[PDB]
Amino acid sequence: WIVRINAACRQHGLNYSTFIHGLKKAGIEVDRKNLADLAVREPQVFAELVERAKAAQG
Amino acid sequence: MFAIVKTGGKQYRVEPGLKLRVEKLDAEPGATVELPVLLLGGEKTVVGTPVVEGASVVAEVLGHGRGKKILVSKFKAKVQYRRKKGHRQPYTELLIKEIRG
Amino acid sequence: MKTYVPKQVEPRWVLIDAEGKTLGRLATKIATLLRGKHRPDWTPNVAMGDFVVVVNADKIRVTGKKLEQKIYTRYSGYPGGLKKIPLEKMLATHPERVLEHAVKGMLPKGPLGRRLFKRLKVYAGPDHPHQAQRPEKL
RNA sequence: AGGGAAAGGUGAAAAGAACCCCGGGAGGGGAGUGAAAUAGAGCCUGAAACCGUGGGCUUACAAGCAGUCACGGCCCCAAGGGGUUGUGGCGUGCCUAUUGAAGCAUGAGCCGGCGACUCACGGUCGUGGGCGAGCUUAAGCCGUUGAGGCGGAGGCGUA
RNA sequence: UGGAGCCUGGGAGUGAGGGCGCGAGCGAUAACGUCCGCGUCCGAGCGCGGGAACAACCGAGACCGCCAGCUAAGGCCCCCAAGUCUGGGCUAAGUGGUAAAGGAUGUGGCGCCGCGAAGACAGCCAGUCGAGUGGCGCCGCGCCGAAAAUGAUCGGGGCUUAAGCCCAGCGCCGAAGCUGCGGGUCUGGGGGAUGACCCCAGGCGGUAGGGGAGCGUUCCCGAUGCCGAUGAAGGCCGACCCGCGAGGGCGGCUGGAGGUAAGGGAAGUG
RNA sequence: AAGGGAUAACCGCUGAAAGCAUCUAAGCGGGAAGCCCGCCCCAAGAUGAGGCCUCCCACGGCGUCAAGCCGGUAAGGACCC
Repeated sequence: WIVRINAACRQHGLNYSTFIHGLKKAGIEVDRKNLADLAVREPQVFAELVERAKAAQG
Repeated sequence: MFAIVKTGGKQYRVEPGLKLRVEKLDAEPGATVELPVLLLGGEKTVVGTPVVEGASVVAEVLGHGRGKKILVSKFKAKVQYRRKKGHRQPYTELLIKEIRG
Repeated sequence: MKTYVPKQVEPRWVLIDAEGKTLGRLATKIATLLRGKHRPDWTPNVAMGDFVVVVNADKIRVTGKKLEQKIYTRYSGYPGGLKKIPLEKMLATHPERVLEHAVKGMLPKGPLGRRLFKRLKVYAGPDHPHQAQRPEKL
């Protein structure tokens, strides 16, 4: 889960370390590394989550 | 539509009508639960906090059931220590009814 | 269930050449490509990395004073069968070898590890004598 | 002088396979007896090691206490199972003996069967009952023929 | 209020210890050496994470299950999960990647002393020359001193404004530890129509041993009975059902005459 | 062994840090029966299985349609002697 999340979110600018910290502050106790298969099905919606994440991050 | 509900200490991706198993609920035989525990949709909802305020997913309970048996068995050498135990985790099956967020 | 799992997609090819670059600092990323570790199909048991062609080998920068000082080694199973050959002499003849050795070491060591080392094509160049694609990365 | 084994079993009944066929014979193949002949004669049942034939999966750039977890392919009844194993993760045999053993320390080729905390009489705690300031009989005698009675010599206890 | 304590009694094993830290003796301020003393871990936690590999160094005391979440030591360039993350310095030996007396204008940072228009510190008659010159002494990092026997290597590749060393800062990865959800068993506590069923809270690594529950084998009473050729015992198969487990049912083929409940009793009992 | 290239101790050029001097700190030359290649031998299972010369080519009959198909060929190759 982690190896491919990293691959996917590294494809938008940032890295895994950063992405998870973001979500933490962003208040989305969600992804559940399991359920970041969103990266493969519906990357539309992954993209959204990355925005929220870098929202709390920069 | 989509939806990412939470039950049994774990999370899942549900849709109009299917389900698998999920852990004993204290839920009587043929009745109906709402799993207000719910994040995300198929129109890009997300969740300002953990939960999306006005949101839920309806499902109907089909019944309970014990899993396939697993043998847990321990051994330590040069010591005559061996142990055999038989294990079966219980579950419940749902039927997803609709996603009203 | 959640087996995210791939289905076989068409393998991509790539051309690259940091002819002006520090090897190791090059070879690292090459390998990360030879495994599908950049793409979120990643599946550890299968081989869906990129095919990789590297033009213009030799030319590579090597830090510090690593000529005569970096020594390469081969032992035949015989008495006194040790060979010690320094970096200078490897570029001098068989420089395609240098970047090859360096990537080998960064690849896993199973059968699948040898399969990926075959996906890596190295030419002291330029001119990579096979044309049928190559989305060059810089 | 002395030591000293192994080895039991067709079927209710021999009705124990005339006759034909291949073979020197031994064996078989038809036929026939029988409820049954993988009950056909060191013949009831016929387990395991061990040796064959046929079929599915699988292997000639690999590397191992031989398995396990995960994907993936093929093969057989169906949204689930069973068989097999390509790749990937993880993994120092059992027993004994020892401060310490995968150990290059002991034992064991493999399978089956035999194989080691008992009984008597005292003793001492515990415990389920009987009767209690008392409780209890031994040898024997009378009955039963898988019936129980009687018998206070004695013994423990009451300083 | 603790798997604390004290009193009386039944059952033991042990009486060969080992490493580490600290305090002494012996030894040579030698030994995986040896003697005692205080503590720990292995023993019995060769179960799990870190340490390349490795009983006792660091992290941590493993009832079971989950394709959930947070951490610990140690880690985040690839092999290998996570920063080629940010800001300031040092080092050019691959030091790092394991050695001393003693040597050296290696470097970088501090010194406080000579004496410089009685303008020689370095150079050719002292005039020109027109300025920085020497002197020990501290601190950081490195250099020589450095020769052993099968093929080499910091675990490997490979690293030089670092992937080394020093000092800050934020973030992630990471165990069988801690949370989340479900289940078991044992205690304690609640109900108290004691229901042996519902609710709550703790405990459950384990060698020598102590204690508690069960399962199965042979035989006896139950028996002048009950099952049995419409198939006993035994044998061969199963992905099914019930038990935590030893086990017990169910079904199909084989076998051809024996088998024996509920509840109890003996022992040539695994 | 000739021979060609790179080196060890060691011998030099040019040259500052440090107006002098210094083989060195940027550079450049000499220099061993030793190192590399050269001589002789093995070698494409070098699963990274190489290259050059010459030859032989037809579907003839059937499945999840190029053998995973059986039976005759071709250039060739075995068997027996």
